[PDB]
Parts: sequence; structure tokens; C-alpha cells
Amino acid sequence: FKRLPRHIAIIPDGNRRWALARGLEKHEGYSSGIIPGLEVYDICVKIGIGEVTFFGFTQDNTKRPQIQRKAFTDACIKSVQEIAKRDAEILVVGNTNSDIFPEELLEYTKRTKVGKGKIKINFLINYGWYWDLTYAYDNSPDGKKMIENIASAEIPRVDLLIRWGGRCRLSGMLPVQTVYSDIYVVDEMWPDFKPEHLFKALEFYQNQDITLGG
Amino acid sequence: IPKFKRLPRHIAIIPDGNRRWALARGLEKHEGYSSGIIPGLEVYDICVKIGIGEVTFFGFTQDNTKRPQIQRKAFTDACIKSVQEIAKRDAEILVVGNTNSDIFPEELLEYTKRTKIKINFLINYGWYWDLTYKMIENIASAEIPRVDLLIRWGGRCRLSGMLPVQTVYSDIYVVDEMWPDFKPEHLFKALEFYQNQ
Ligand SMILES: CCCCCCCCCCCCCCCC(=O)O
Ligand SMILES: C=C(C)CCOP(=O)(O)OP(=O)(O)O
Repeated sequence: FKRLPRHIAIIPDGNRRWALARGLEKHEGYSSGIIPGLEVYDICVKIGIGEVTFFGFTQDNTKRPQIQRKAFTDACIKSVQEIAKRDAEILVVGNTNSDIFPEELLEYTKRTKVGKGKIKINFLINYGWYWDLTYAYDNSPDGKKMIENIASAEIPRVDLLIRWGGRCRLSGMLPVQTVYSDIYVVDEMWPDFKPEHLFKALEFYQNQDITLGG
Repeated sequence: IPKFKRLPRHIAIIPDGNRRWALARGLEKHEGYSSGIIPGLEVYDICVKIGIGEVTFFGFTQDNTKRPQIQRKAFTDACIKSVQEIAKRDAEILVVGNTNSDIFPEELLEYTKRTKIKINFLINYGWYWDLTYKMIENIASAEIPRVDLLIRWGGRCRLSGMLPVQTVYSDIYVVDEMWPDFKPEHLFKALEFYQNQ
């Protein structure tokens, strides 16, 4: 590739529809979401992508049935643990002042180098856009302070956002970082991840006309 | 005009593609914007006809003002004309953007409080200006409600810093044709996409 995004955001959606289409229960797709994340990680390391942010689950996601919440929470926990067994600088962002936040992930709420490091991997866990923006409007000297102090301030601008499951929407992922993100939608559900999904998203990105500005 | 089961309460419009449209016709980059005015009129007419409650037009942003002077005059004049032409019609008009600047057209200052379908224009708007303006109720764009469907002409799939608060859950529909090549079926196809969610 001629041009590569510095930072890729991943919305690994489609897990419940994927399960249903296979004659499984809605809650049973999320565990088939783990290996795909691993492949996105391996391809990203291989091409030398600097940063990937995975949309794990939101505060909004937690109003779902308990059976689904346990399943997507456990799949998020396992994904982080599995990337932690690899070569990554891991960070987890989300509301830690809540029962819903998995204790297992508290040790990743400050960027943690694992193995040989290099690539930055972020997870949004018990994340919410409103929580993110208001975090700053606690006790900030000024407006110029607020944006530097959003809960996600450590996560830089997203160049390319890739969403599985055929919906073209952000679902409140990082409103500040996504203002100029090029958005690529994969029609396949996340558990049907294929490398060509990512290769096609990267071609889309490199095909953008850079004369056109923001 | 087809009939629809579901309709968005609020549609955002990013009328992009004006410069590429001009270039493909052998015109100068700045010379497409004026061909953007009638399309806005047609989106307004179709929206009134189906009884869409609110439409927000992306006019121009603080970022857009770092483009050449020849382009800035041309998009600023086309925005001014578009507001004036919707004002000649049956509409509750609001203009949001940074009025504390030379760049903000004096002609539009009278529309920076709602008059009397609701039609909003972003004029010298900036996402950073918007948020740094309790907080969430007091963003510069607080009057503009959540966007249900955002339609962008000119083939790019991105928000270009349009209303980060209101667009968090917006379904986004991209028309490949440039804005001056607007066709009614662009909007109809966007509305079918919306109802099929
Ligand atoms: C106000 C609606 C019709 C106006 C007619 C055309 C002039 C408006 C300017 C077009 C550019 C707006 C979108 C640019 C998006 C971007 O910055 O990438
Ligand atoms: C990652 C999340 C939150 C799911 C994305 O879909 P939405 O969040 O837009 O889904 P609904 O609001 O329609 O449930």
C-alpha cells in the first residue's frame, strides 16, 4: 500500500445476527468475535499500522439482556488477555467507576507494554460518548483544557474506521477522534471476518483524493 | 415520489462534490458552488412534501475558510443565496456558527435566532468551537436535535466535523454523484435505506 492510516478504529458488529443465521442463540456469536480481532491485530502488525482501537462495548450496550452482556463482556476480557499474550502497547478506556467494568481489565487502564510492543491497541470497555465528553467538564481551567482532558484524550484522531455488520453509523465511538474519519462498512458480520475485508478497507483509504481537504 | 413506512425526524445534508463537478465540466474549481443552490431548493421541496420535520444543511466550516479566497467567496455567496431562497419559502430558519468573526456573512446574522419544516444551516461552524462553547445542553449547536439520517454527496464517507454530538447514532448514506448532480432519486434511495434499518 502507498498510503496507510496512522490509526484504525474497529466496530466489530454483527455477532447476534451471525449467531441467529447459524441457528444459534443471539448471545452465542460474541465468542466467535475473539479470533477475528487476533487476525486484525496480526495483519496490522505485519503492515506496521501504528494504532488500532477496538470498540468493545458501551454503557448503552449494558441495557441489553444479561445473557448477552455476560457473553460480550467475557469475549472482550478474552480478546484483551489474548492481545496481552502478544507484542502490543495495550490501553483500555471506559467508566471504571461502575460494577459493570470488568476487574480483569483494570490493570490495562494505563498503557501496558506486552512482549516486544511497538503497535498501540486500544479497547473501549464500558465506554460512552457522553461520559467521554463530560469527563473534561468536571473541573477544567478552560475550553482549550476540556478537549485535552476528555476521558479518551490518550487516543488520537482516527484516520480509518471499519464497521462489520453492514450498518453505516458510529454508535457513539469517540466523537472527537472521528470528526474526519473515512468510514468503510463491511456487509459481513464480524465473526465472518476475512483478511480481504481489511485489505479492501485499506485500498479505500489509500484511494482517497488528498487534494480535497477535510 | 414513493410512499414510506418510516421517515427520519431530522435529516443532515452534506452537499459536497462542487469542485470536482466543476473540474469534470472543464470549469474552474470555484465555479461549481453556484450550481449547488437549486439542489438545496429541491431537497427542501421534497422534504416539505413528505413532511420531514427538520433538515440541517452543512454550509461551510471554519476549516473550509483555509481554502483559496476565490473558492471561499464562491461557497460563501452560494450559502447566502441558499438561505435567502429558503427564507422566500415556508420554513423556520436557523443559522449556527461563529458570528464572532469577519468571515461570518452579515446578511445571515438575522437568522442566528429561529424565525416562526425546521431548516438549519451551518455557516462558519467548527466542531471544536461548538463543543468548547450543563455543558451538553449549552454546546453552540444545542438548538439542533439528534440527526437520524445524514446524506453526503460527492462519494466520501465521513462527517467532516459536522455536529459530533448530534451524529453519534446517525445512519449515513453516501451518494457517489457530486452535489450539483443531485437527483430526487438520491434522496428517495437515502429514505429507503433509512426505513430498511
Ligand atoms: C447550503 C446548501 C447548499 C449550498 C450550495 C453549495 C455551497 C455549500 C458549500 C459546499 C461544501 C460543504 C461541504 C464540505 C464538506 C467538507 O468540508 O469536506
Ligand atoms: C456497539 C454498539 C452500541 C452497537 C451498534 O449499534 P447501535 O448502538 O447503533 O444499536 P441500537 O442503538 O440500534 O441498539
